[PDB]
Formats: sequence, structure tokens, C-alpha cells
Amino acid sequence: MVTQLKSASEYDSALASGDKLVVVDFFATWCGPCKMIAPMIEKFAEQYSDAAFYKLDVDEVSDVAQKAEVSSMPTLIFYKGGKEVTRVVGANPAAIKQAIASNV
Repeated sequence: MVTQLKSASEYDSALASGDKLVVVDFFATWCGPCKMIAPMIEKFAEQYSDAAFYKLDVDEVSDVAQKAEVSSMPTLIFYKGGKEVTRVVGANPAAIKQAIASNV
């Protein structure tokens, strides 16, 4: 399943009592994987049974991107215990399966 984070509440409450797998995606659609991998991760979303896909850009939100400083392209992270433990900031689809399928 794919989610759309419009309000910080959807993100905050997700890191609090969020035991399941909480995935985040920070990409301002510059040019490259950020747009080429969109279908990949978005497509894999229909593969998992309990994977929270949090989509975030920059201006569209301005809340998360503000606090959660981005240092990649794109920038994906995995939250299991309300704390970034298994992050994945690079560029590779397969990295989502072995990642999501792990924390799942």
C-alpha cells in the first residue's frame, strides 16, 4: 500500500506507535532514479502486505523535509521502533525488496 503524507500528523504518529514497517521517500524529482524508480517502489507497494510508503518531496510538504534533512537522491529510510535503524539512501530497486522484505 502507498500513502500520501499531507499532514505532519500522519508522519509523527507513524514514528510513535509504528511497530510495522514505515518507509519514507524524499525526492524533489530533479532528474534520474528519483523519477525512474518511482514506478518500481510504487509497483512493489502492491507486492508487500504491510509496508507503509511515505511519499515526500520538498515544497509540497515543507514539514518533514524541514526537520528530516535530506542528504541523498533519493533518500529512503526504514522505521521499525520509531527510530531510523535500517536506512537506504542510494539508487537501486532491488534495495527495496531486500530492505522492506527484511524489516517487514
